[PDB]
Amino acid sequence: DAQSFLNRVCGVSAARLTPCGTGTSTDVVYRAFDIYNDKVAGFAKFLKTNCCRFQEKDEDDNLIDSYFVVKRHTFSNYQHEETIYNLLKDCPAVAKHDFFKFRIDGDMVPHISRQRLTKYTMADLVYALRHFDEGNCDTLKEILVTYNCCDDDYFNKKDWYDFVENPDILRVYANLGERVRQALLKTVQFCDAMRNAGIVGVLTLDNQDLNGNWYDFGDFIQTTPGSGVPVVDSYYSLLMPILTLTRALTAESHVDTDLTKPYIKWDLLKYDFTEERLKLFDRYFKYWDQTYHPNCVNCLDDRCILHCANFNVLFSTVFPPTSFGPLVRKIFVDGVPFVVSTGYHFRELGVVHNQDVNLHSSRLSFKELLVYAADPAMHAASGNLLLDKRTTCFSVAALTNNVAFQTVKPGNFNKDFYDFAVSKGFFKEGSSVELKHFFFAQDGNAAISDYDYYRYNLPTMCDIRQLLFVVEVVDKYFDCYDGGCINANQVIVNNLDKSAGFPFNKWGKARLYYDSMSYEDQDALFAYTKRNVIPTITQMNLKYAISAKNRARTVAGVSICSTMTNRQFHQKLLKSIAATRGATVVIGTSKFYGGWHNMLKTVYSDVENPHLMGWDYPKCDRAMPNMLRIMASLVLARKHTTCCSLSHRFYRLANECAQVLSEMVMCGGSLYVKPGGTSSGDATTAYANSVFNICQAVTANVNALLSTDGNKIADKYVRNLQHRLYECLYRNRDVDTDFVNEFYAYLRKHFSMMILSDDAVVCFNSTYASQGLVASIKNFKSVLYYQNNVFMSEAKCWTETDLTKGPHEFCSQHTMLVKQGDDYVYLPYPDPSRILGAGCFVDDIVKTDGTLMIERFVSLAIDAYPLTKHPNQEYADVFHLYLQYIRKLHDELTGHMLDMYSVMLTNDNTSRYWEPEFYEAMYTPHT
Amino acid sequence: FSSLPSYAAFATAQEAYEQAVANGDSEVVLKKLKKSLNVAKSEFDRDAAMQRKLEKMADQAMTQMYKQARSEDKRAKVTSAMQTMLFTMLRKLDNDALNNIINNARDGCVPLNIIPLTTAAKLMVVIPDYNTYKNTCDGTTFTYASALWEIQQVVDADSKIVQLSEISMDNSPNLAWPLIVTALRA
Amino acid sequence: SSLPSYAAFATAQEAYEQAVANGDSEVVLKKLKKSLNVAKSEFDRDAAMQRKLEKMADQAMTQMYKQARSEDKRAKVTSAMQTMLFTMLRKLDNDALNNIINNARDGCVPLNIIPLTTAAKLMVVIPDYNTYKNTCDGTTFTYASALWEIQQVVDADSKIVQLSEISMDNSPNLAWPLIVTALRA
Amino acid sequence: SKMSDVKCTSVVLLSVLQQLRVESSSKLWAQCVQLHNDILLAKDTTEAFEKMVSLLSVLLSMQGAVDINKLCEEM
RNA sequence: CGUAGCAUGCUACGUCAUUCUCCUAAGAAGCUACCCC
RNA sequence: UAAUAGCUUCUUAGGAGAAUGACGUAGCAUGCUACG
Ligand SMILES: Nc1ncnc2c1ncn2[C@@H]1O[C@H](COP(=O)(O)OP(=O)(O)O)[C@@H](O)[C@H]1O
Ligand SMILES: [Mg+2]
Ligand SMILES: [Zn+2]
Ligand SMILES: [Zn+2]
Repeated sequence: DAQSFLNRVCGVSAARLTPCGTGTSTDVVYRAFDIYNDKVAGFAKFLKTNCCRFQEKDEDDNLIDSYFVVKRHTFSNYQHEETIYNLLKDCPAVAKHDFFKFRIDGDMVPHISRQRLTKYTMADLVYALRHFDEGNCDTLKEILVTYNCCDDDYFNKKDWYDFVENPDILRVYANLGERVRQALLKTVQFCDAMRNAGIVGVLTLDNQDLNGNWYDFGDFIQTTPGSGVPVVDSYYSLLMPILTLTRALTAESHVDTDLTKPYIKWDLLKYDFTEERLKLFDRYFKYWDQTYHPNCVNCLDDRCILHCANFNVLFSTVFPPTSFGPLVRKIFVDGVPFVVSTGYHFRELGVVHNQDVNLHSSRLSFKELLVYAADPAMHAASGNLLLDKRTTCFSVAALTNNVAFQTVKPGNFNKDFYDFAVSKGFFKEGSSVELKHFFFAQDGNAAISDYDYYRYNLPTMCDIRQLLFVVEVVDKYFDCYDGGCINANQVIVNNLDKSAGFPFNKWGKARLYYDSMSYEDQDALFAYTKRNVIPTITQMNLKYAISAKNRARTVAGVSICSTMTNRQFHQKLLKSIAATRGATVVIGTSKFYGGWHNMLKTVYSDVENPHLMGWDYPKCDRAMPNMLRIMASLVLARKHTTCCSLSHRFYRLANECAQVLSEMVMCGGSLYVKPGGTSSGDATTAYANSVFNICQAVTANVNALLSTDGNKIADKYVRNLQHRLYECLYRNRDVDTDFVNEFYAYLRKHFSMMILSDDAVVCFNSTYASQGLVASIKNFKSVLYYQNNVFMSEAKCWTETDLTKGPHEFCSQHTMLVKQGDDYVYLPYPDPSRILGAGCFVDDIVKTDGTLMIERFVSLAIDAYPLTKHPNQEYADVFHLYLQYIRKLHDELTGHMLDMYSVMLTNDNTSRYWEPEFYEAMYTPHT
Repeated sequence: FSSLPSYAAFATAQEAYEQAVANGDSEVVLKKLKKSLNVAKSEFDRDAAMQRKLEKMADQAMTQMYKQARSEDKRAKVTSAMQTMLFTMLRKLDNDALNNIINNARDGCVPLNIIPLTTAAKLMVVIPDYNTYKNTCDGTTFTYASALWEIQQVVDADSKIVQLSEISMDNSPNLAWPLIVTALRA
Repeated sequence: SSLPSYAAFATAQEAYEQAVANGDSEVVLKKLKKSLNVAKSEFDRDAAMQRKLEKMADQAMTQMYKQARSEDKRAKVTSAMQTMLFTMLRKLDNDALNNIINNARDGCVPLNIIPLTTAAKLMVVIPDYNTYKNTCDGTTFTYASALWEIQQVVDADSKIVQLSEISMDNSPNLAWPLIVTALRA
Repeated sequence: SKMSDVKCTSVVLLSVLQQLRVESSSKLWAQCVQLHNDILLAKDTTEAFEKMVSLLSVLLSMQGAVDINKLCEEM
């Protein structure tokens, strides 16, 4: 009968139940298991068919979120789980079981009935937040609704899920905070209940209902009491991105950890929170067996800096934000008191102290003078307090007495070229080539409206058992090159007449500081940064250049004290990346002389069913997490295995994080604190961006390979690859270089890549991405959602199913297959509205004369030559327009020189710039 | 190079050759003097090449020593400028409250982010609209950073002084926002 | 190149051409060959420096031209830009731009940005009765190719004056310029 | 071909206004910048001309800046 | 027939002048990627 | 008014190579004078 069974499931507990499903039959539900056994492995959405489910209704016959799972299995498992439960009965964090044998048809089937679970479990929340798909997210909307995070109309908004268009979604996610945190606490109870009862078992995410209880004892072996061990390696690790997405540790800022009570008033002078970090770690992540040093200066290697830094990135969201930044100290120079920084307090790397503190100095050499002028200790200490309400970022001081509002003037108009263009039939109504790239102007509040975009950077706790394998795969990607510290005389500077940041720009360009410092005290500074931390002020400038849309473009000018040492540290690797051809990171490979065709042929590195793909990171340089930037700086500093020691590498990392990651930004006469994200003006910006891009691609591949079912995988080599990938991720702590090589070979075989710092072209296998054995666009959207805190809409990431058309867009240059000589080659052509926009609008009044600038239109015609092969005629006419304009320019130039003097130029070789052959030779593979 | 004796030898060889030609000298004498002229010319050309090389090297050395002198004359100038900047900011320090909080520290180290917050005597509040002005610093005294601040000046985005009576809800559109209000610690 | 060195080389070349035309043998012909060759070497030496000078006097024509023209271009930027702006504004041949431009010539300039939204305020000075008669018909005010409803007319002393007083007989008694405050209709 | 004439005449007009030191008056410069950026980012010709009128009335408002009578006399 | 000397023609090494080519360094100007669509 | 990369043009310096010519020393062929 279907009613006596329902009366038995209620048991002694007086509960009113409605049967989900029908007629004492199993209820089949699609859940989010974290499973690992002999055949299947991974964190994937399975379909469970062994649990009869009843829903409890309270008085007034309303349905509440409390279920009675009556999972049925064999008798041996029933008795084993009964004994394990009777060992763990007295624990508070164990769901109330009820073991009973019921006469189903002709035999006594033994059922175990868990009482007052929830509909979903912690794995469902973790999966729906880590594998987000805006088309199909019904286990996240239902979780948000049923726990009063939102009122079920919040989803009628156009973009509720977006982090950049709708920041209020964060306020929704934080409403799950105290529901996650209690769960963590329940684990620290349950682990103890195992430890004191001698039960060895694996704590999986799919066994904890969202209340916090634990209800699965199937795979628990009992040992002598008091000596058990709970394996929480794969429980806390998958939960880690949720502990900062939902801000599960906000209730630690309040006294007695109660959300109703007011905030804890920490001491303003308190900067050493080591004891508090250890207390938090020992309260929440108690059985996380790996050692945790709150200060990363005690870390064993570059894989323990990532682990402890990732932990501190969570534990630093409960501490006041005024206790971070530099740690100043009053020193004396020839009897006069300076206040200078003798360390730093990184949110990620903890407290770092300088080792060369010169108390009671006598003279200040140029190195010490440069150091004391660079750091913001004197600048912030001698400035007046600032309260800027235009931004949410912390504001330190105002150096001047008034705030400076900087504008961007409009660009000059080249009327001669525009009249010539409209004379040749351009710019008609309905023409396919139209002016779209203009010189936009900005008002006074632009410089501080753009810096406010750093509100998109949130403290993100990355999954640490997976990041420590993505690091290995990325380092395998970066194995071809070589690097190390170089002497001061080997440093090459491309352009010396550019500004040296703040405050050094008030006395000269970078040439002054590269000529005033001899090589001895230029190596002394670099050897100082290897044992000390130099905070640095970086200025924000507004760029004055042609653009498609009106939003301001700020660029960070970093001080010469930072660049002068970063070039020395990184330039060997930076010149080895920019001199290797045929690699994944295509930096330093020209698009001229048949270099684009070689790029596109090295992308197609013998993949089976090629489909091209490209993705765009929304707010790439402003929403990049601190952990991924530290990851990039550690992968880029792995080449220093012989030139410098471990402490030197750590202090170089601390200097990079103090001068790039979390710095003091001078934004219009005011020092603000940059929350994070890479600055676009340091030495290692494009290459660190490339490392981060490859990290995101490998993370998407790992997620796509794990989240596949495991029984649908027909290729028996890929199933074993998944089953070993899960082991090398969570069930393995040391590096397994054989499998790292195997997975890197798999990625090169099926996910061939081409990277320019965020411009990625992928030539993935279509069959595997269809089966899910390789990352697709939805996987990158999910990875960017749970790991970058941005939403990558599918309207800006493209996919090309035909290889005879090339990538749709790479480095803002479209690609087309054109016939040259007797063979077909790929030629890149720019946006044809960009060349006209550069011709018509110039950023200097002397660039409007025309006759003075014939070597300016030659370069534009060189960049716009491939348009001649384009099938559209209005595209092809842009090159002939520039050729005829160069001819007219030279004609009137010779006229003006024949007027100004009485003799023409004798040796004149401008007769080849209006010929198509000089530009056709620019895209020929000979040179 | 003309002062060298090689030029004199070349000139006297040419003069002897010309005198022999004008005097109707024999073939042997003419050819011998021509060969003497040749050996003088080769040595004079070598001397000229040596002089050109020496002069180009001396001029390059002068350029090198007139560039290093400028480098060492700018190094001292930027050093003096940096020392002046580091000492003016020192003379701007409030050595009463800063000294008190630093001596109050356990190890002497205090975070930089709280050096102004407890010692700065001047506060510059930048306000984008009237609602923020009403919320944070309405009136002539407001409380920020656990201290009482008194308004001393209000300027607009145009760096024009604005009287505190002009900042009203109806007069808000006629003001050039943002407003920078400068207050002093009390 | 027809320089005196080339003249000597040319007469030597003519002598050697005559010798070749004879061209029997042998020692006098070799002597003519050596004399022609040394003359050619002297001419080439004294013409290479002339070519160098001709090349170096083309890096002082271009450098002077793209400096005089540069300073001329960046000196007249305040007036050339305005002349270009008004040339383009004549070229557009719009009805509203030409209307406000032709009104600004007579002195009928607006005292604020002309608003776009309906029932928004525009304060425009009208400095004479002649310009008032064309723009203002009844209570309607034609400006920027749009019709506006007059709210308040205030003379130069800021004293309000009703539209009944503004007439040809009583116009000279008013204190011009009037300021009309209209709302877009 | 008169749509793309407005997108350039507004550029020249904002250059003129910037040379007339309207950059110092922040309230007026914000409106001029917004009008310029809305003229450039305009697909419809009527909207571009309507904003061009408002951008030009900033130039015509200042009496002593330009000499409109002389500049238009060259026609 | 040999030796010494002189003269003429032909090869090898060195100096200088001219022309051309290639590279390595330095300097100056410009364009693009960058930023946004 | 930033980092890196690529490309175009011009200038200077240095090196290398090739060619032509002038000249100076070594080797080969031929003719003349003196001696054996
Ligand atoms: N084919 C099967 N049929 C019924 N029960 C099974 C089967 N395979 C495994 N089980 C039992 O189910 C457990 C895994 O299911 P799980 O997802 O943990 O459910 P729950 O979380 O409700 O315990 C194992 O401990 C095992 O005893
Ligand atoms: Mg389970
Ligand atoms: Zn560590
Ligand atoms: Zn090193």
